Amino acid sequence: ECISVKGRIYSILKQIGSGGSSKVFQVLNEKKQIYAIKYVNLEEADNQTLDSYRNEIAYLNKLQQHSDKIIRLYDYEITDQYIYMVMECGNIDLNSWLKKKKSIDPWERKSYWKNMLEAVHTIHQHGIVHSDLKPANFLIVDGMLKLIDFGIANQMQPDTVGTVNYMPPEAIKDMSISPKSDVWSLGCILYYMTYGKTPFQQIINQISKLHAIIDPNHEIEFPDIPEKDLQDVLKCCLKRDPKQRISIPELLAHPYVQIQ
Ligand SMILES: COc1cc(C(=O)N2CCOCC2)ccc1Nc1nc(NC2CCCCC2)c2c(C#N)c[nH]c2n1
Repeated sequence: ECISVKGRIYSILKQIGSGGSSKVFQVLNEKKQIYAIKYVNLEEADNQTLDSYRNEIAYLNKLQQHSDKIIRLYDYEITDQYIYMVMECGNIDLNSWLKKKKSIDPWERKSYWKNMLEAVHTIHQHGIVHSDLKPANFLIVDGMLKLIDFGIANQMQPDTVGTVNYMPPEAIKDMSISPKSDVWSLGCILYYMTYGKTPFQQIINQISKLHAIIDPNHEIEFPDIPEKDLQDVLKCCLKRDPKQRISIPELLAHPYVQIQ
């Protein structure tokens, strides 16, 4: 199996992921260099689905000028039937990597944290609130974390369901949402990265897992730990009132990010 894209040919190693009309492949260029290739079959997709993807490509194209914690987009080809995006290939996504791990280097957790803050900070500066952040949105490449999805396009699942653990409260209470909402979801990823579980992984019953998230008089537990700065970061990310929740520019000024 192969794929030509704006001139070049690529051997399809394997298929990383699926979703709707999309597929992601690990591939090699003619020079045994490795890459990822996203394929969208446009054959039918409502002009909402269509415009979703055009918006992703544009932002991905603009944003990578501003931060190397966004995935690279090396080249692309668009027509009425298909899309091909040639991107830098990750070693793996945070979600899969997390679930294999338990030995979680604290120096590495800290560094992945700044990684995610820079990425999300970058999209916030160009007016995007992802508002569905989760570990599967981050790729480990070069011992670094890089954001992939921007929340605009249909995200994908791995290939051999997804969660609600990372939902911000004001997301729920909104069905009768700011940059603050990504702060929540980043908190859940850090919480998970420190305590080895997300806040409400507890409640396995979804229709009420949601309750806990919405509920003020329901306390998330914060076991004391050596890094109490890290404890404090989780404490200010996971505040249910977005107005009282810490901002990204504040997070980048917090001792946990800035000392040692
Ligand atoms: C070596 O390659 C990868 C392997 C794995 C992996 O270990 N497994 C096993 C478990 O099941 C999933 C695959 C994960 C991500 C890899 N690298 C990668 N993945 C990308 N997308 C996937 C991310 C996560 C969900 C499915 C799509 C994109 C992308 C886009 N879009 C641009 N560059 C990308 N690089």
